[PDB]
Amino acid sequence: SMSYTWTGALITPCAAEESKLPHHNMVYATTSRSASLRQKKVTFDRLQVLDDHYRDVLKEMKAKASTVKAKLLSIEEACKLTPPHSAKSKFGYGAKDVRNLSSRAVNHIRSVWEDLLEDTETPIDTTIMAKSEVFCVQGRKPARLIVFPDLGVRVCEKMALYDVVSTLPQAVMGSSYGFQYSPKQRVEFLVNTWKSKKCPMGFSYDTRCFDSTVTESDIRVEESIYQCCDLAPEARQAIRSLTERLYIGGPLTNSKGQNCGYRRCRASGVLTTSCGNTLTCYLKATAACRAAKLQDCTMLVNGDDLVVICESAGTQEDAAALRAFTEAMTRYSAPPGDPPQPEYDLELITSCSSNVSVAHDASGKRVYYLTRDPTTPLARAAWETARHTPINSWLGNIIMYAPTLWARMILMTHFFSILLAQEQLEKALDCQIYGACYSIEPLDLPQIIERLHGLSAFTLHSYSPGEINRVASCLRKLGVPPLRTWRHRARSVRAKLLSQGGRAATCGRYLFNWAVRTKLKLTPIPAASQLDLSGWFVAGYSGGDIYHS
Ligand SMILES: COc1ccc2c(c1)C=C1Cn3c-2c(C2CCCCC2)c2ccc(cc23)C(=O)NS(=O)(=O)N(C)CCCCN(C)C1=O
Repeated sequence: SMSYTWTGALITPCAAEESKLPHHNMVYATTSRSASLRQKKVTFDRLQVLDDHYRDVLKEMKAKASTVKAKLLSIEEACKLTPPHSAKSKFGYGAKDVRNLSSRAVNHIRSVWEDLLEDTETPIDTTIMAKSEVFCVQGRKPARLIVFPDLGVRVCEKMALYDVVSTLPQAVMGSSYGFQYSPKQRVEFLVNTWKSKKCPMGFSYDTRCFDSTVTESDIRVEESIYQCCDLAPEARQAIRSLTERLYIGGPLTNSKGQNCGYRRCRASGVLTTSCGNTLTCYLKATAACRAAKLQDCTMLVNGDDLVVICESAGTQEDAAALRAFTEAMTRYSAPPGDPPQPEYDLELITSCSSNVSVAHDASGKRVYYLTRDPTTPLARAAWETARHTPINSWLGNIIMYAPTLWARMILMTHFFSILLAQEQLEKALDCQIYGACYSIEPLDLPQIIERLHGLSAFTLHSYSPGEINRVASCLRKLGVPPLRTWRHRARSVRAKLLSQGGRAATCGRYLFNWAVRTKLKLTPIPAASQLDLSGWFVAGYSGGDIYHS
């Protein structure tokens, strides 16, 4: 079974494509012009051999799934989960019509749903497009490819599966399900799991082109888990029909409506992508841990992103065991890109593109937090400054990386400076968190941050020398002014925000307290504990077309 087959029709754009900004020669956005390069990478044969460990784990997973009772969402509910700028239907209505419950949209959606009950076999058409993502040069990344069904189908997926994909992974995987954690909760789990071992070893495992390694068997095993839920009859049939007609594979159509080929692996743009990937990664890895005889494994899975922390049995012993792990994973159809390295320092493990590092609070107590190399964040921030973007990655990065030296010194200072200069401070902006779109007001940051990271996110200091160097290195490389310039700029943004009063004075006070030396005594913000953040860190939805507001 080939992950893809191709006809020769191009992966076409549907609108003009900018590759560069209008050191800025280092930043680029991917385009359909590099799609052939990606097609080559993601196209291969999958050989899969299942063993007893795999089957044991699956049954364990299904017994936990069998506690779940999932609800069918109403049309209205599913419509309201649709992002305002979601791709329009080929049937002559758009996302705004869906959210408005326009007659044509609803009647098409109802027709798609009935067709899932009435047709159990006919492959559902999908669109394949090159994704536009910004990066900094190293070699140069080709465009990722996105594969998604029509809008009417996506609304139907929600109806059948939103509650399942939102509830089941935690039911099945418990503390291992990564998307239930805010960054502080994630860091807490990572450090506690590290501290709980007598002699800890840990590694990240990077599967090469995970979506393509996902087999038809994998996707039906996934369905077998969903089917353990108590389901409405129509939900059960829709899940079965969606599985056979969409999830396992189908025809690929370009933006010009030409047939590009055929898919027999995971679609990146379906509701079940994150959940499916998570369950599948967790299944294979847990089995592989047993095959390798890894002792007292604790794992954390976020889709295809995997970290395992375990008991060390000695250096040479662990190496041997990682190799057994990787061989088992490979048998399961998940060979690695980079071979995995055993790690005896928690900070040296990168997972969800992040590592643990340490700073100190105002009292000088150690505080663990999550950080990353800031190159991509800053590149995307630069792009977003210059060109209009719907999804503001800078706002997501400030939220998720609030405690970091770079998020605070550069990102807050820069964007608050711009918002101040355009008087667009209260203006709500979309951003993605674990794949779900969120509309957020910049002036609401300080409360959001206390509730996600604690008050210590405003008082961290005495950062790691290695973290310090990575940030300063990054700035010189990208031509960004050094931290001393950002401290001068923070002081100016701070004074202005304070003088605005209201929610601006709050931002100024809490967000830029680091910039001044005679510091202010920060104490809990009232509206922070009162903030409703339900459904924020509940599940992953990359590619699932989900909007929360
Ligand atoms: C590889 O992709 C990147 C990454 C970073 C930058 C850029 C491209 C584009 C850049 C450099 N740059 C960049 C940023 C980023 C920092 C993070 C937030 C987005 C902007 C600057 C911020 C201030 C400044 C300059 C910043 C800044 O104030 N620079 S400056 O010396 O005072 N100068 C007077 C302003 C020039 C504007 C920057 N510029 C032309 C760039 O090409």
